Amino acid sequence: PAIVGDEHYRVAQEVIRILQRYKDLQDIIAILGIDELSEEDKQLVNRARRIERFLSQNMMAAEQFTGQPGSTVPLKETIEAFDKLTKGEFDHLPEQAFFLIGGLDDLAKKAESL
Amino acid sequence: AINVGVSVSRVGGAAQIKAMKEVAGSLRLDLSQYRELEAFAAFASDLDAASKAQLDRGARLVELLKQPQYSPLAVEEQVVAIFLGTQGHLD
Amino acid sequence: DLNVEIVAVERELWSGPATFVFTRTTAGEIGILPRHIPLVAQLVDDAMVRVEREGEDDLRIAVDGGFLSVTEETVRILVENAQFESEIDADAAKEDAASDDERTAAWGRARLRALGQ
Amino acid sequence: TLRELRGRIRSAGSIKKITKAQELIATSRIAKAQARVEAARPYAAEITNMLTELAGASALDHPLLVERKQPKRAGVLVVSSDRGLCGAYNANVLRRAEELFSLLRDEGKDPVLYVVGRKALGYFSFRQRTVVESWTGFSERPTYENAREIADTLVNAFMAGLGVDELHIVFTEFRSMLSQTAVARRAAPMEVEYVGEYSFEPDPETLFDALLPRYIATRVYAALLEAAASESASRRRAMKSATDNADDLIKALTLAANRERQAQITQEISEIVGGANAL
Repeated sequence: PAIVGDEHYRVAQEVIRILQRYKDLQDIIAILGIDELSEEDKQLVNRARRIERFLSQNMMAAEQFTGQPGSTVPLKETIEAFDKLTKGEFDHLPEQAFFLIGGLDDLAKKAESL
Repeated sequence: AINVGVSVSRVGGAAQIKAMKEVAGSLRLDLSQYRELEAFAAFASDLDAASKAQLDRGARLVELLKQPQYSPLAVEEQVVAIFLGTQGHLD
Repeated sequence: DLNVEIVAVERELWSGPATFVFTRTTAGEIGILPRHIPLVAQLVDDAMVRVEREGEDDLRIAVDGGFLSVTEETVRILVENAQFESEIDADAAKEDAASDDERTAAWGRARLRALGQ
Repeated sequence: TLRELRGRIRSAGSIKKITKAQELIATSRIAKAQARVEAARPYAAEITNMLTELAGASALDHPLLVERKQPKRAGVLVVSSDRGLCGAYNANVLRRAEELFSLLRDEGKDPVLYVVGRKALGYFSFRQRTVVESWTGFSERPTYENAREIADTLVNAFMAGLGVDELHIVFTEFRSMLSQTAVARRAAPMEVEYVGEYSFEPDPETLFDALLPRYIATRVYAALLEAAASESASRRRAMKSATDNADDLIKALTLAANRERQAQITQEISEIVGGANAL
């Protein structure tokens, strides 16, 4: 929080906490199936799935094959998107809406057209 | 005796015919899932049915990859051998 | 109509609406109708329960060590073990009724009674 | 030695897998045990209701509801595991049993033991107090046919009064997956508890003399079911601990095998360049 902002450092620590919980739960998910988790543990995994997907990006190296342009996401837009996404403000969207997407305005564009 | 899942080829799919890619692409995933699940071989009744069907599949794929010496299979024959496994006809 | 509940020691084994229910008790056989006095009674050792149903065919039960209880709103049968006529086996029940152990001979006769014999 | 350390890493890396497997199996079995507890719960509640109605109508002169004139002996039923690896589960059970024994012998009753589970049967084989009867094969999956026999044997030892003046059960009460304790309950003689505000066939006394042996059986069955849930919950907790300890052992051994690898190579070089410098 000395080099990056306090907001950046908080958001990145929450994203790591969620992905650490999901990495611990993936054993239960594989062995017992999702139904073995509580309502709160499945409420976490529903977010964690969408967070790990939203770390994927349509990038200028993929423009060779998909033909769709590679996206740049500003640092402030990245922080503000993961701050909303970790608080769960996008829990109602399907996981497919978050694959290979170029920031929050583009998330809305994909989700409304899916 | 090939220890798959530490053994690797950096050339990858470019060295396979299309029939071998379509048939065997899932094979590494099924053997990595079986290599996780083998610790539950003692609890096959308690294990969830979705992964019980990965454990018995993995055991039948590991049998499928065994081969006597001086018996090399032509690609036309091992495409069909891997097909028996990954498409579940061995199940 | 009767709210009938057959509750086993380990399971809530069956529940539904009924028009009528018949059971055999240590005070002879007894039928219960949609209005009945509040009752407690122990079933016989070789007991059967027959439940009349409005939506389908009647339901047939074999019961071990059951206790009938009735209140104005519902009938509760509290049971150690129970088996439907659709799940009893005629050879197994016949072999159990031939056994020398009194409880096993009772449970054999009970499953034979649910099978109409 | 690097060969020894590599062997110990291979060992600990198999043990980490085998304890993680059994932590996940215990995480399944606590859900199965809670399902069997909640499936048995409505029967226990309705026998309790029927017993309160019959006792309200009864004269209450039944043997299981009266204190014996001489407190000659007390029966203690101790519920414990057959399988191992459960961690402190059996230690807590047997510590609550030995607290109960210190209390009973302080009142003036010598306890006589009934035991469920092979581990307490081993503990009371080592400590020279006898066990009157035991059962072993079902502590992880208790069926009602087992609790029937246990409660028959306990009640027959009470009514024999060679017999006991009271009897108790010692077991762990599952209250959450994160919280269990060993508890001791007096099963007989039962208290009666008067509280503020039916036809019986053939008679309320005849039913009450038939139903109390069944109530003791359902209260023993509910104790075996909560014991089996808390066994699985302690096996989960203790096998999570054994997995984290096997991972901290793989870490410490991997660090030692690396320090030995680097020392073996450094030493081998030092000997080679020493032999080049000598020539």
